[PDB]
Amino acid sequence: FDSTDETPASYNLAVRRAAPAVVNVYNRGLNTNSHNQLEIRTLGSGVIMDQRGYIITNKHVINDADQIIVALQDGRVFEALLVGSDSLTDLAVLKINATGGLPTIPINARRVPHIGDVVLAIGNPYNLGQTITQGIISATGRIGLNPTGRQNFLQTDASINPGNSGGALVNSLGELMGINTLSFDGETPEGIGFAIPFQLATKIMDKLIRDGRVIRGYIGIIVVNEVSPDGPAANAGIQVNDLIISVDNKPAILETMAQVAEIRPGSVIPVVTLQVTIQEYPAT
Amino acid sequence: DSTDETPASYNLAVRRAAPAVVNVYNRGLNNQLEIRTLGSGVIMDQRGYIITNKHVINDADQIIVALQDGRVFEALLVGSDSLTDLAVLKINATGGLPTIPINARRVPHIGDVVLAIGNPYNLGQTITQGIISATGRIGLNPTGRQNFLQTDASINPGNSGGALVNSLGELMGINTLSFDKSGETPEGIGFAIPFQLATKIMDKLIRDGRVIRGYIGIGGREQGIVVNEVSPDGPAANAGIQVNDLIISVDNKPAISALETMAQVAEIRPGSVIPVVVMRDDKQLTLQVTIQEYPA
Amino acid sequence: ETPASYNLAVRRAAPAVVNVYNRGLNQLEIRTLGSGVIMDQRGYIITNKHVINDADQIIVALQDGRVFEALLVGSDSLTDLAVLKINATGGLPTIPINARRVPHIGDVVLAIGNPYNLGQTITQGIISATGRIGNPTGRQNFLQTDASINPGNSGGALVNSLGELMGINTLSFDKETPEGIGFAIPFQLATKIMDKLIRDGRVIRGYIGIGGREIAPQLQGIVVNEVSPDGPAANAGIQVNDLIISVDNKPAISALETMAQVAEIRPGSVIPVVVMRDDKQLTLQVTIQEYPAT
Repeated sequence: FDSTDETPASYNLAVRRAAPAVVNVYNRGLNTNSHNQLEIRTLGSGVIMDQRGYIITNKHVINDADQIIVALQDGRVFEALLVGSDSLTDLAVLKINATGGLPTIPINARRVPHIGDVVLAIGNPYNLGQTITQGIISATGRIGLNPTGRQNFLQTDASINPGNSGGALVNSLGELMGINTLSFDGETPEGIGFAIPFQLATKIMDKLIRDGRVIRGYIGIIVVNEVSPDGPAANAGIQVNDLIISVDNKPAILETMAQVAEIRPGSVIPVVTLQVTIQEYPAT
Repeated sequence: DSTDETPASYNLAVRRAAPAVVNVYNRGLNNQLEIRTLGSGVIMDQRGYIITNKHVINDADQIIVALQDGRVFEALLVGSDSLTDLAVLKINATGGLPTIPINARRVPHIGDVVLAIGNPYNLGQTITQGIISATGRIGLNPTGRQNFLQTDASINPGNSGGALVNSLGELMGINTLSFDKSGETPEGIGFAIPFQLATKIMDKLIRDGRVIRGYIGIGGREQGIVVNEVSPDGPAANAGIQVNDLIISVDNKPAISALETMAQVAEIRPGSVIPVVVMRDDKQLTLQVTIQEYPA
Repeated sequence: ETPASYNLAVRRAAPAVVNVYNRGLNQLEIRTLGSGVIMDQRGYIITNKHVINDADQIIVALQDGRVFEALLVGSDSLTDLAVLKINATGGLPTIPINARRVPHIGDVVLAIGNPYNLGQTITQGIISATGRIGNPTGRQNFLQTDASINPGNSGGALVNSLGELMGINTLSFDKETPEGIGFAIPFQLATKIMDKLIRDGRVIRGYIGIGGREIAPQLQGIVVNEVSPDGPAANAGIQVNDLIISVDNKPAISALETMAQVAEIRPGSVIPVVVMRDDKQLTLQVTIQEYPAT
């Protein structure tokens, strides 16, 4: 046989498209226990989401950093500014100030990820250097390890390790599917990892870039059991034991809270007819 | 503009097969039903016959079965086979059921892409991907001639009794065992019961409340097969076979390997009369033995 | 309608991957086992050195049933490679090899070996990275892969979907439990070392006695950090902190590229070496030695 003319099956195309835009993130801290030497306390990855130099990573990668270093595959190194974070989704946004343009992750807003889709994880596991691993989408809408939390996760069996956090999960076309965030863990679980779906990542990134934080609408309270003191809920004369069937002209069928969360603070909305003005929820 | 291109996917396989893979819940009283174990199962036919692993349903006071579509049933145990670790369940369903695509013509090849479908850690239905790594594996234990398919598709607690399928959604096997022994954390080594073998065991369980195999009362090692032990009052004992004599062939089939022979004896229906050539004192003798059913 | 499959690569390459057994008398007990690859018809086999170290007897078993006693042709601990030789009256399967093929990150690969002595196993993954060190020796230059690798895969093949040899599975990252991080020796390096081992019984390497590292972009070249005492470099008067700009009439652009060039130089050769000391170009003459024994 002669295989010189033949062509090896490969996802190199997806790699050439996406990899240049995935970065190594280093959380550096002053060792105040010793002699203030600068040490890496956490490392992870990030994704360059647009030419202006806005980068997505996990909040847990950059927590407690005294300094955040971003390294590109082309060799460039930057001090990164923390634009904002959001602990509810474990997302964070960084900004780098490169004069020269920079590569961006391919993003197809119309693409719907499907269970069974081939995916590639791109990150800096154990600081070995950028590493590409292959798996499939194993499941969708998972919510992750922690019970509830109102989180929607893609599950994947692409091998994921400390250092992958904040990095890209893409398909065979190089399109961003999600941000790798979490590995499931007497046995040791094999091939169970979680990513924030890209639709959600882009949504939170835009909010963080705009307000420096994620502003969520708040009600202050489907049967009611507790009404927050002096909250938008308490107002409009809402009662303990009160019952609600509709909100903002929608069926009260978790779904309600995701709906209210997007609602801008200041807007007024009828319920049961009690009239409530939505206000900003303070997470701290 | 990748916008008009098509992503590599195994979604097709998932759509065909996944609806037919179920969550199996083992309840044990202590007046309240409590999950003592959980695993997966595959709907084989429209009747509502389901395949799972025995270890999953062992000592279950009540067996609940849950479908991806939302329906929940209480299953009854048709039968279970200790050797192959298989068990069959029955649920009385209305409006019919989804079933696992089966192709008896399909010969699994090493290198074929496969998907494992199951309920790892009760997370919910999970799909993982790998290939067929080998076939005919004895598994973790040399004994038992398991004839497992080996795969590097990720298998975890909760995958037991669940389906392994190819890129066409066709059942390749039943996920059963993971390699966990050294220290060393083994990576990508799991075992499935091949679908052909799994079908046979099922039918024999639906027909009889058990699996009937041929017994010949012999314990031997590997050309010929030495007889280390001769089960007392067994088929071979009655035939007068002695310890330390070499067996050349059984039922007109040469005994090159001990594993293949013990597989052949199981197949022979109890009561069958067969030839058994042996070498004793450098002599050849063809005895006549009557097969009996393998003791409980 | 045919299932997606890499069986072709399996049917092409797997026959040429053998089970390798290292035995010693604690009579003969198996002290280690791994895999190996049949490279050419003459019966030369490649494997890792750490698989066949301190073997009283080396057994090689093929997938077609044949079993041989292997002769140890040579080994090289710097690259952890070793060559076996078996004598077969019948023809031998050989590993498919394409010298022109350039491995790319993202290429689908199969690992073929004998993990835990279960029998020949095939696992699937991709090429995760290239040019990976480890190992400060800087003499291994691994391909990284996520095809499941376990004890027993060592010495076995990493091939692409065409059955073409990509590399020799050598290492598993062990530093929680790391998942999907294994390393293989690239076939180009494997072949180079094989032919050398077969030819000389060992890998004959030139040596200058210097610990050096290229700088980031001042003249470019290799900075001398250490100077092995009584080594060729020390004798010729090279010092720590001078910059090597040329070695044997070739530009010193890359520490790795130069180190590969020094290795090719026959011991005893007297070569020009141009360095930078105090912004002055100096030309020193070193006599190459053979690389020190492990």
